[PDB]
Amino acid sequence: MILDTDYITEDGKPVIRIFKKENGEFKIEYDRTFEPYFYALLKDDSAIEEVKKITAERHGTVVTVKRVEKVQKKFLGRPVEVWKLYFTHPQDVPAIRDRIRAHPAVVDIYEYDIPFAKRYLIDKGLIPMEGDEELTMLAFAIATLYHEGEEFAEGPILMISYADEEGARVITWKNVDLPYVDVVSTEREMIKRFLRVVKEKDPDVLITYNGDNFDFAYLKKRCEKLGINFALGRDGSEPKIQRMGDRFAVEVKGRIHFDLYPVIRRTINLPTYTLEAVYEAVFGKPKEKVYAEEIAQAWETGEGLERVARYSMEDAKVTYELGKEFLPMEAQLSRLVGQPLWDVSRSSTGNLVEWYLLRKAYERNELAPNKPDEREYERRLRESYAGGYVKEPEKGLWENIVYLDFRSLYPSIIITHNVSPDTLNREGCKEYDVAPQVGHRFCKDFPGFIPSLLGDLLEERQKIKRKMKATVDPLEKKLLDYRQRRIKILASSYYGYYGYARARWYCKECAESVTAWGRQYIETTIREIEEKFGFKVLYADTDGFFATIPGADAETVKKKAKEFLDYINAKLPGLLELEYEGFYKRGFFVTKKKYAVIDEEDKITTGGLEIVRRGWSEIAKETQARVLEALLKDGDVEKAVRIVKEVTEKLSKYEVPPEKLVIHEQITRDLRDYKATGPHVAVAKRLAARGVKIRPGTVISYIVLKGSGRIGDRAISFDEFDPAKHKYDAEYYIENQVLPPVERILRACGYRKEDLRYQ
DNA sequence: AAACGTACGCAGTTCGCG
DNA sequence: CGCGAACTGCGA
Ligand SMILES: [Mg+2]
Ligand SMILES: [Mg+2]
Ligand SMILES: [Mg+2]
Repeated sequence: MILDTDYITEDGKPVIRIFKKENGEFKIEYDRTFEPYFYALLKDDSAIEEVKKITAERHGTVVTVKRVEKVQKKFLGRPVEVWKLYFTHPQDVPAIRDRIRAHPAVVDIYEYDIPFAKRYLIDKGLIPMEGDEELTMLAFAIATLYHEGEEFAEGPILMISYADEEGARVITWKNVDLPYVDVVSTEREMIKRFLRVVKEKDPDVLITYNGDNFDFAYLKKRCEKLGINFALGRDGSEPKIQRMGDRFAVEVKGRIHFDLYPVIRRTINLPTYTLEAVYEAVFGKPKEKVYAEEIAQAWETGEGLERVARYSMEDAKVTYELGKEFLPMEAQLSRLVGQPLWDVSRSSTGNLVEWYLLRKAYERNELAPNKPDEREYERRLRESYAGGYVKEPEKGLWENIVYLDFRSLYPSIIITHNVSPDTLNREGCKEYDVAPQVGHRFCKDFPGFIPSLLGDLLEERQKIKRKMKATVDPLEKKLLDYRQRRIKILASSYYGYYGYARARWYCKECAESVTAWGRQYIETTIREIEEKFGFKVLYADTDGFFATIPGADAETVKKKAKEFLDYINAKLPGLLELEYEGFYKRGFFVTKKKYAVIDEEDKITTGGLEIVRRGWSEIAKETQARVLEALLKDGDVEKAVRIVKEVTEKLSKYEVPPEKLVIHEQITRDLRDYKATGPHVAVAKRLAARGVKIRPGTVISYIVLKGSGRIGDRAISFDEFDPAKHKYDAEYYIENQVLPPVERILRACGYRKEDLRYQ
């Protein structure tokens, strides 16, 4: 099984390395024969002899064209004749390609920015993660000593914990009396012991949580200070940091560093993505969180450190368990895309589409379109198109609601109507499908490049979706649900890829065609259910809608809904299929993209509400949640009015714990690039002024105090909050935090909400 | 050296214009 | 002095 591929430079020549595990053995296969290349379209063949004399300089190396071959390929299906230019080293290509394109007889160049390792897997037809090979895994976490105003990793690592099938242990240089704790003398021994443990266990996969941005960068910095050669790799190398556009990733050569944070972030919708929230949201049991302040106090004073070591141990234990669960879903994602798990687990949805498209293009001998230059990239940003149809919600608290939606609206449209840039206005075509409103004709004679691949993706999703219900294990069922939904969004992002400014197969016409068809199909379904079946659509959004029969019983809504599905699915063509994905006792819809419904098992599902959004205090979230139960479950708005009256009373009488009045907002840039003043920006600019390190990603946890000025003037960080000297702004938390979210809810159900607050 | 799939949409905070 | 407008963060 192919784990990963890279290349090294041996005497000026690139050597591909294929890190494999076959028959329980780690293997490095070498390939000194693969040559980097890219293509060039020529005005005349005669120029090839003038082009191959073009040279360039690298880092003291004279880069020359090694070999050329004329090849016939297809560009968007139409045949084209390009010249394939070979080079010695892959870094020759970035050094020489602009000079080659600058030649007057060179129309354009192609496939010049493909990474050497990824190009190798594509051109050799190799697929990582294939085979039933079992992978050894070892998770690890670190616990550090931090103080405000300190540089990154200025203080030492206090604990290194690790966990596998043998159990979870903790290495630390203070005597903590626990059976799973190994005590050494200094931080240097603690690190060198952990390095020995990884060397002795030799795991194929190293699992972390945010190790790409914390655990590895911290270990790296501490290793340079203490002079430790952190030879984690199976080739003796140290962990290598890699820039991925905006943030950083860490690779360990020979192994797979599995950072669960990017994987979980895009697999589960959570308000926050702490390890405790993620663990509880998956396995059902809570996890205690120990913050850095209590860790520092326990270490410095020496009191209460067993609690810290148990948090460090749990950190490693639950990271290994989560890694066991989500490795299969990511291994399949690596097989589907055709790139190593390390890249697929962290890559953007954009490159997940493009890396598969590039592989399939090479299979069909399709010349890949380039990424746009600066002028075209900005032009694509300046252009947009109509999207999903959103209906203004019908006001009121409704009963006996069904939610119907398409199984995969946009991927259904792409395949059914052959939406593809190679089929767009393809002249000479016997039959086309024209999109409504936008009027783009799409050839139907041959399956388009992208539609020909979207089908297999959907067949995967339904293959996992069928195993989903057929698995009675709640854990394995929740995971297949996670995994089949990942494929749903992957296939849907193919439509969005058509509008991605950096997309090789960019097709604005394809994108707005898919949405125009989706708008026509969603409106047809709404119109049909209202005139032919007497339903009232209460809310609609892009791919689905809520509806009911006013004044009808629950049984006759379910029956007429199933009847309507038979009528509309026979009317709907191709792969378009409307689904029955829920009946709900009650529900309301406050605004576009903001709703709340409750099923027949009293389970409340919501969308777009302040409960799951950052920037609202817990006292606001908790009150809205309790108001949701009184309305959706009990149908008692007077209880909902009583709840908000109690909360506002406790706020006025200062009987609410200030821990519930903390607002969490994230800093998204350098504090200098802020055009406006805000509460969370004002605290960040004041903490940075006193020494605290603020950077893009820093969440500001603040609380608004009773004082003067704007809200930002009254806000302070919560760590600086002293209940003895500071009186929180009760009027703010009443009028600005608790009242607004429930006011809109009661107004949406048809209630004036008069005098919700206390006195 | 790759680099954020898309449009649609709400809403808190600030603050200058009639 | 209310009322958008800009800025800001993020949620099928
Ligand atoms: Mg790599
Ligand atoms: Mg655009
Ligand atoms: Mg049908």
